[PDB]
Amino acid sequence: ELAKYGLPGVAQLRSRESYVLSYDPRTRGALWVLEQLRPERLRGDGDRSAADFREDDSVHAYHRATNADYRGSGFDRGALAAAANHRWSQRAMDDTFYLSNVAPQVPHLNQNAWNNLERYSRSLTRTYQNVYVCTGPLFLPRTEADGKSYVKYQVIGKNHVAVPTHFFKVLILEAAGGQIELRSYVMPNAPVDETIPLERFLVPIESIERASGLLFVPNILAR
Amino acid sequence: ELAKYGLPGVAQLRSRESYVLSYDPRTRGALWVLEQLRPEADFREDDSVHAYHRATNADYRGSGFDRGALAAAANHRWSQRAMDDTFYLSNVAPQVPHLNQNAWNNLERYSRSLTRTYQNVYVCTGPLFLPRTEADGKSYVKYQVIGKNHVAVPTHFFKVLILEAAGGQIELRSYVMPNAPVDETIPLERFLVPIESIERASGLLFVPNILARAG
Ligand SMILES: [Mg+2]
Ligand SMILES: [Mg+2]
Repeated sequence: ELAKYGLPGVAQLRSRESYVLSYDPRTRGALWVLEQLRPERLRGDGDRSAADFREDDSVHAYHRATNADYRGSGFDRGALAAAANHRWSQRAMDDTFYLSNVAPQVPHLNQNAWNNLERYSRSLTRTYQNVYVCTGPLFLPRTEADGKSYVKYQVIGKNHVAVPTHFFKVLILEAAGGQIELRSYVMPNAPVDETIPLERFLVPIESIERASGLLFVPNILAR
Repeated sequence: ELAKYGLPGVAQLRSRESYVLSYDPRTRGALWVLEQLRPEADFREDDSVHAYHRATNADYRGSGFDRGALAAAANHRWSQRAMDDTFYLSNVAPQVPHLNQNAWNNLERYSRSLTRTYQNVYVCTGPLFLPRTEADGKSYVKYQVIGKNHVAVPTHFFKVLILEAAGGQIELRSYVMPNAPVDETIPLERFLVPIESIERASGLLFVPNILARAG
């Protein structure tokens, strides 16, 4: 019936203590990572980073990023579900150090503008009933001098781990009386001036949905 | 429950009369298409795909690429409905015209001829996006996207033949061709590659019910 020998590839969801992700074996990185932030989550007893980055043995070795892929690349191991979101448990924080939760990030971005966006996201748990965060890579085309449009991204290491051109982050913010808002950001995988205000990187959710292949607003509007 | 507001992206399988496929909404193209070759329309956009992520005829028009069907129309003469389903653009990738009409057409005809010889013939076809090293020493994936909807142009295509011989023995024959004007006098056997190289590059693991493959 064509399934006799099984199908050649299906969605790879991974549920960890601190997040759920969907994994793309072609790029060797997550398609998206989903977290729920709340205030009890952000205060410690996790907050030992005595965790090291670890390859994800639940991913077939053909399609698995390793620490050796990153070494000498010039890229940081940039965690999509952030370690500091998950001080509420050591297991929760350790799970953020799986390389399936990680993408090659320009070090300036990882340390400054993206870190600021992560801190801002946590600060909103003081305001909203619930804060959900969906984070992931983008591979965005550009028009080159021949007039044609191309996607171009570096791959690093023997395992050809894809370097995203950009990153997105979608915030779902729950306030009282059933209010639901969506705020969504894109930054380039590049040094980003840390003194640029974060709301300059707001984009409409439709542009992220079109570019990423994902759908956000139908699921949320369904409640 | 983390997944309160659903999940932003799932596997997208589509069953048709003539094939099963898995659809990648980021590239706006199939990840793989699976069909059975048995001895015994115009192109339409696929309304089962969200419009944000759906290739259209306008995406191909004036692009210089042919609408290359992954499951080939000539595989599914056994039914009007089966052949019609090959003209959904979800079954289609941008193909260099010369490739579509000559060497990849010959590969498709050759695959059909194996139904003479084997008890069953299944075929898994799809795109590849293969990196290359540039003058700066670094390796890049680079591919054209065409149309308003940015339909990805594969750098290569793969075809895996799953050949069922006597005794239930399964033989795997794996081919890759560049998305380029391939010299059609080159014997098809020159495009054979080890299936592991396709699995590594594509993210796919073929025939996973075969826990221990032939030899
Ligand atoms: Mg981080
Ligand atoms: Mg056709």
